[PDB]
Formats: sequence, structure tokens, C-alpha cells
Amino acid sequence: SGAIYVGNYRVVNRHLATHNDWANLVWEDSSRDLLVSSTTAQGCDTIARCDCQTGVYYCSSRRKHYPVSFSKPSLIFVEASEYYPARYQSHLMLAVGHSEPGDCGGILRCQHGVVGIVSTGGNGLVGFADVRDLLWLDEE
Ligand SMILES: Cn1nc(C(=O)NC[C@@H]2Cc3ccccc3CN2)c2ccccc21
Ligand SMILES: [Zn+2]
Repeated sequence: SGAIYVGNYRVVNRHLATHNDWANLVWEDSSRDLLVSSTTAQGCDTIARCDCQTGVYYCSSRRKHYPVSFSKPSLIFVEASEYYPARYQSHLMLAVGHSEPGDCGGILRCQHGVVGIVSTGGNGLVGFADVRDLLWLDEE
């Protein structure tokens, strides 16, 4: 679990969005596992605007933050998991490291702020849904 709180937006994994999320929807993409809903409260997170490929991600299944190198956002085959069919997620970044399902929503961060959220994993890789191209998270 986990979310990004920027301005009056809440960014979550689309597969973990609540009814309150869907009832207050701004934007959703199955192609990215991202959903953004509206909040009453102002959030304190800053979105990175950059092309960093090093950062740190939170791994709930180890109660640890890990430093990683990651690929630039791309179109990636997510091999079938026990609970999710094979599908192609887009705007996806991969790193070598530990992940399990309940780590989806963990933040990846660089020197510039929040880069993305854990979205995929398997065979010793962890996949992050990028948010750095969503410039509108910064305004309105
Ligand atoms: C961190 N992590 N995440 C997942 C995961 O399945 N997330 C669901 C999410 C939504 C979804 C829906 C349809 C098709 C594919 C997908 C893929 N991404 C996972 C599985 C094994 C190990 C680690 C993992
Ligand atoms: Zn950066």
C-alpha cells in the first residue's frame, strides 16, 4: 500500500484504488496502474522533474529503504504473477531488488523529489510506475 500526496491530489496504484478514489476521480490508466483522485487537504510531497536513474525506494516487506539504479520509463511485459495475468504496463521503470505485492505504493525518490511508486515485480526485479511526466500534478 501507499500513495503520493501533492497539492489536492492523491496518486495511488489503480489496482488498489478505493471506492472514495473512483468517486472523486481525476485520471486513471490501466496501461500504467495509476489513478489520481482529489483531496480536501493539501499534500506535502514534491514530484521530481528530471531524468535521474538512481534513487531510493521503500520496501514494506523488509521495513527498509534501498538505494537502486533504475531504467528510464518504458513498455514492459509483466509475466503472469500468482494473482495478476501477464500484461504490458507502460511508463514503467525497472531495478534489481526485493518486492512483494503489498509493497505496491512504496515511493521511489531521487534528489529532486518523488519519482514513482512500486507497481510490479518478480524474478528479483522491482518495477515503478513513473509520475515525473505528469506536469499537471504541480498546478491547478
Ligand atoms: C511489487 N509487485 N507488484 C506486483 C503486482 O502483481 N502488482 C499488481 C499490478 C496491477 C496489475 C494488474 C494486471 C496485470 C498486471 C498487474 C501488475 N501490477 C507483484 C507481484 C509479484 C511480486 C512483486 C510484485
Ligand atoms: Zn531526479
